[PDB]
Amino acid sequence: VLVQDLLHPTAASEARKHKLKTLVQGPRSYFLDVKCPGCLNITTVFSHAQTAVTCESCSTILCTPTGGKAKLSEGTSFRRK
Amino acid sequence: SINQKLALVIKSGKYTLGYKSTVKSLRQGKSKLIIIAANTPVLRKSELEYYAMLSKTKVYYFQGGNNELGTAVGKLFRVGVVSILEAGDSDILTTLA
Amino acid sequence: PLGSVPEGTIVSNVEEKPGDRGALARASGNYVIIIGHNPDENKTRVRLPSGAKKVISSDARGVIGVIAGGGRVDKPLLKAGRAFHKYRLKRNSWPKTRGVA
Amino acid sequence: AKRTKKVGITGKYGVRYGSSLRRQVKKLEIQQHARYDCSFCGKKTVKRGAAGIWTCSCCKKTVAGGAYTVSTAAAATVRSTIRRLREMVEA
Amino acid sequence: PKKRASNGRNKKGRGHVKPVRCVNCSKSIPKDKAIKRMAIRNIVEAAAVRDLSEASVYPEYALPKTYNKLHYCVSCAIHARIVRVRSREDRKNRAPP
Amino acid sequence: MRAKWRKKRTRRLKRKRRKVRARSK
Amino acid sequence: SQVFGVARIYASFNDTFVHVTDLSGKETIARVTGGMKVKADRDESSPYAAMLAAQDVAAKCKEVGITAVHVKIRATGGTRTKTPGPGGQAALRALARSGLRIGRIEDVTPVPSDSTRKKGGRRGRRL
Amino acid sequence: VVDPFTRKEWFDIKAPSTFENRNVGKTLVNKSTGLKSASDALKGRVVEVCLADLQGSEDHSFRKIKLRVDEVQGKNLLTNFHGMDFTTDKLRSMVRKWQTLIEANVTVKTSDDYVLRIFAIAFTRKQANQVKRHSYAQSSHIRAIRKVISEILTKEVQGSTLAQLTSKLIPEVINKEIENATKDIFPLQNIHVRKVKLLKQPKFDVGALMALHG
RNA sequence: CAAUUUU
RNA sequence: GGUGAAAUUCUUGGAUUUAUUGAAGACUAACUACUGCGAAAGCAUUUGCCAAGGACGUUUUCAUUAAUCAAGAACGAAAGUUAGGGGAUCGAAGAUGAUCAGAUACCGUCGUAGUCUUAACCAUAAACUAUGCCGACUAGGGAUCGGGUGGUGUUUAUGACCCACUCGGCACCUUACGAGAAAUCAAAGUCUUUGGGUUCUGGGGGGAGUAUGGUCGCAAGGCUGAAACUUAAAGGAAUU
Ligand SMILES: [Zn+2]
Ligand SMILES: [Zn+2]
Ligand SMILES: [Zn+2]
Repeated sequence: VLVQDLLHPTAASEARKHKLKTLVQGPRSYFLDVKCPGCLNITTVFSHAQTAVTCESCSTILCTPTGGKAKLSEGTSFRRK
Repeated sequence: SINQKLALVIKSGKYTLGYKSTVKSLRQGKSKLIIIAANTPVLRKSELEYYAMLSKTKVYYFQGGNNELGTAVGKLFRVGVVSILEAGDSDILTTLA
Repeated sequence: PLGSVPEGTIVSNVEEKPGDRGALARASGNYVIIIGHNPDENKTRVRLPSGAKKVISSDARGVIGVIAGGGRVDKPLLKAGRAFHKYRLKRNSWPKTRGVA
Repeated sequence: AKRTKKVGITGKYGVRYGSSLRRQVKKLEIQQHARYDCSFCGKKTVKRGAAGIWTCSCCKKTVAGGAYTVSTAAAATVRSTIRRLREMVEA
Repeated sequence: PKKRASNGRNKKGRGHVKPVRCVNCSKSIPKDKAIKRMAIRNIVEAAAVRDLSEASVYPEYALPKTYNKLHYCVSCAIHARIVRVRSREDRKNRAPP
Repeated sequence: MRAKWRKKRTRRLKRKRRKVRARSK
Repeated sequence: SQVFGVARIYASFNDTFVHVTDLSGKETIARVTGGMKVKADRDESSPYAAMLAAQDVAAKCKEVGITAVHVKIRATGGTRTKTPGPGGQAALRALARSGLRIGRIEDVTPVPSDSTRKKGGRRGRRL
Repeated sequence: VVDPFTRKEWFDIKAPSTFENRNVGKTLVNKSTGLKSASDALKGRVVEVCLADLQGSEDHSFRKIKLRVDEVQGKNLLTNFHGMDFTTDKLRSMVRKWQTLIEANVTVKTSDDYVLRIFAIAFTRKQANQVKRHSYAQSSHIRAIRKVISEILTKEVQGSTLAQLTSKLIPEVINKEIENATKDIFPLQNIHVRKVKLLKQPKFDVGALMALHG
């Protein structure tokens, strides 16, 4: 306060200000490279959820929708996408 | 309930309204789950249930009124009896069984 | 019969004594409660639509439900005409002149 | 147009019988002339013929109901206040 | 002037709450408003409870307790409930003593 | 007095005057 | 190994009212008021008028068989003061001395699920 | 005048048999001479009695009972059960502030031909390590645990004629399983039932009563 | 418990 | 009973109290909070249906569609009106015992209209947070409701709770930074260093929300609304 730097902020301070009240606007979601244990290929899934995603052969579950981010529900895979 | 579930059928699956095109469509067994209103008269309700007893088809006693069922199938209109004769993209077969 | 009905109900067209064939609360839109019931001393206690208490026999029958046609008297007779015509099927009781005349 | 503003059905009496006594008919006179939702055939064709009778036009079943309307305020709380009471002789 | 910060009692962002009834003066007051007083420990007290156990069979081990939850008004709280100090800085305390 | 019981004296003198204006037309 | 009773001690303000009933709850034995004893009309709510009122209820109970009681205090009840008046604590000790036996003091004051407005009005009784 | 406390005479009270000793009360009615022979003409009284004397374990001090006279045999009798209720001080002691009271009102028609209206109470406790003194519910946990506390007392049907209900309400085995059905939300509080009042006495039950004798 | 006036 | 004290008022025909069944209408306890929803009224028994909404999330879409609004409308506690159902409890008028020098008041026992519910009306109140609506800045704190993120957390495999956040909501303390006549205020600040946008209202007190005209109402009345004339004080906030 009374003198600061607004151009080299604390890089660990985006927990401390909102996703939409920071200097350069930036989202916080990402993408989930998930896989079904019954099947062979990879798909990407938004980290938050909406309509429930599918698979090619045993098209049951890769993520579930709720009020926050999704849940994969069988431990498979996430690098980053 | 099932007011949303009829609406899933009428845009997608073949169905016949009324009373005479659900008795003609029942002499081959080609109709499934005749939905019946409540105050439809017991002269015909107790003996199209009797046809359903021989055709081995389900009956749902839709406990809404007579003119209530016309709104449920969307019609600007007063229906009494529907007859879903195919359910090609539906889920009504086992959830009312 | 009143011995066959649970108390607190709304009986109608009750008799006064069994076999008398209709006695009590027959007019347009009136009805009787049964207040209590006495198994010793075979008897029921109704209250008839005057609001007076009454003990009567527990085999006096009665149909259940207010007699249809309730609420005639909201409508004013509104003229001499349809006051003449409600009486001239019943009896000569009209027009009554005042005794001071 | 609106041929009369506030008198409604009871403009056939003209200038007589009063003000607060005609409108005591007017909130009743329309109630006996209307069409009621016939709960048996399923249509709106209930009309009176007398003090109490309410015939239907299709399937012709006469509900012996209220004197001026179909069901009274009394009979509103009568078939309910034995439906309250009919289960007591059962359970 | 305006002598109370919360001018009404505990009625902020709500509007008009409910009435509830007093004890002695028997008048209605808003439920959030006036007075709630409870401080009791045991009520059947030393009028020989020590000589009530030998005035009893099955010496009963509890000597049971009553509970009420009463609401005074304010104009009987001044006549009954001891206040003893209300200056213009001790309108702000929050303690039971 | 209050401001409620001259607000009662005025609206119940007005019933006296709006009928004496209908006696003399 | 002795006979129980039921006391039903009523104690409003402006009167105290002590008796004893049977253990079946129906047969009533010797109702005693405060207003019968004194002739002052204000001592109906006095402790000392309620003191010996348990004695004439005790020797009435001890001469008919009754030895022990299941005593129950009772306030005004309903929508009234709901606390006992003056003569409550003056009376329960007053029969404890008299060769009686006590088990399971209760309280039988019924409070409502709040309803049915009481007296005074809206602005209530004025001092 | 004629002192009517001396032509009555003393009588006994006996209780049913899913209990220990049944020397419960000692009443007195009249002498049953004609002009109102009071032999089978008392017939309608009830007895409000505690559970300390009746089970011996005085730590069931509250949860009172009411017991109802049916018929008489020779200055003795046998009675039948008439609903378990709580007391006007525990349920006034129990409701502390900063918590939430729940309820469950399920009119259960029995296996036999009664109906009885069991109730229930509940509160929520400080799951300690607390810092938050309110300890409320979401008020959709109130709706949630009511959907199972109004169902776990509906396996009363298919069995448990009221003596077996008395063998199920007295040992508090039904207060156990609320903890073992609210592990969804909430392990433990003093989950009681507080009342059961019955409405539909069918008969006299001539041959279903005197088997409860000893 | 009840209390009126002081040009 | 009944109050300070008593008296009207029921009662040995059985009152008061006691237990048992019942009815009927009214209300929703204790839980209940410096807490929730609603546009303001208002809103606390569950259960089921009907539609609707606030917040929080999203790397979904549309591209300025927006703020406040003359005219005109929707909703609008209590009392009141019409016509019915019901009128248990309380209870304007009314009777009637106290009280008084005076009491058709306070105090006391009863009691009508009403309190409730249907179909319409009425459209005002301390409808108060007496301190418009939208937009942005300016000190710190601590606690709570709802939503979301991370903890190598505790407890019983989620759930509940603990810890650090952050969005929105009801508020609360501290200090005067600022402001004001002062009370006090994180808005009543960013104003004589005078301008973000935009509705409504006021000009000394009375006369007076009256008269008159219009207009709505079934009516009580509501909205619009003056003046002749008469006075130097009404008035606010704190000190003795
Ligand atoms: Zn799949
Ligand atoms: Zn018809
Ligand atoms: Zn008050």
